Amino acid sequence: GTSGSPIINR
Amino acid sequence: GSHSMRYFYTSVSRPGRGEPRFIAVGYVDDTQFVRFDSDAASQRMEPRAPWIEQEGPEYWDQETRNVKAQSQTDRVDLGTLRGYYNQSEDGSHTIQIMYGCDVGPDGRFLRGYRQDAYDGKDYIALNEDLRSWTAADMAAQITKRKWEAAHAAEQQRAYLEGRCVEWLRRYLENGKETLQRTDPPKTHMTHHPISDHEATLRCWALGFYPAEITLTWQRDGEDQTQDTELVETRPAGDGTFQKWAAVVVPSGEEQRYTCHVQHEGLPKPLTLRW
Amino acid sequence: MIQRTPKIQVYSRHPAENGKSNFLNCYVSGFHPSDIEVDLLKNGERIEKVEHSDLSFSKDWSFYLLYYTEFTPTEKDEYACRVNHVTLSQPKIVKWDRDM
Ligand SMILES: [K+]
Repeated sequence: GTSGSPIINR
Repeated sequence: GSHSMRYFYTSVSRPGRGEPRFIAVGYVDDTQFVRFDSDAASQRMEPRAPWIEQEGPEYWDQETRNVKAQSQTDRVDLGTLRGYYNQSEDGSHTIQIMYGCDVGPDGRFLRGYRQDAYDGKDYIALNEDLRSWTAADMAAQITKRKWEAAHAAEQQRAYLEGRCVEWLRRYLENGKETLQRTDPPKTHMTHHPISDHEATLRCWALGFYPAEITLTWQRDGEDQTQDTELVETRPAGDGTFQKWAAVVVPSGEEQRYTCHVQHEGLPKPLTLRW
Repeated sequence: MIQRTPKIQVYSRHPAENGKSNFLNCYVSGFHPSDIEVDLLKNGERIEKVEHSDLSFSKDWSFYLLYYTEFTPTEKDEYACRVNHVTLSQPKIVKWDRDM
């Protein structure tokens, strides 16, 4: 299964 | 033995040709199990291995959500990154993400990964400790400071040490017959004379799993690396791999040379002779 | 910017035996960017209905793909593969040899 959070902008 | 789960994301900006193309692929060792393509009709994470097909819609719903959330973040980041390197709207650019975890034979965490790349070159990477970041350039340093303030490393470590290894456990159990298999290579040898005094001796290894193999040439027992040609371990297309090793030998001396095949699926290494 | 030439490999799924059903494979790797044109050829003509693997990459960010089609080899028919990328000035054609 994939990573949900973080997902923060560069 | 030791296993790994890995995810590979690719975001490619297409100026004028609409919105960026996002492709996500998931692997358990050398087996691709999931896919996502922003160009496909489904607009869902799709199964690519039989053992993942047993997952219910709540799995596919969550995986689709995660992957679309990253595709959207990449869409904005593509813009941010071209402002960083001061690039025009005109050009096409690439963002690549690699992440995953390795487990021991006990099924416990060994090491985690997360690394990003902009236009093929290393951008930002999570360090072995999963607590600090490594910025490859001046632009990446801005991302590093942003990610430090947002405590991105804690959230990444929480996944890599936690959820990542837990999914791998679930996958290894549900796909034991496939993932824990050791397919041995189907070995054969070919001889092709190049000159009246020279000949090519090629050794084959077909239909093996995992991809890890060692092909070596030997002359009367002594190791041979001089005049040896090797091909990159290639996929067969059925979930197995192929590889060949060739050597240029003097005509009539073909019986002196032996090929040694080393694979996990072999009880003892094979010795092939013409 | 990173520009890497694709490495081409044309081969079959199983060892080539005339009249028997097989798969013609084309493995493009080590390339950057992802934008690539890969076609499978039967006597210089483009084979229709050629499927491919999902875009993936190496530890050094170099992409790789497997293009494949179900085929039945014959002594008469010549199979090859046409590949084009930004690093290539013109489409590169790699002929299929039964022992490579
Ligand atoms: K070109």
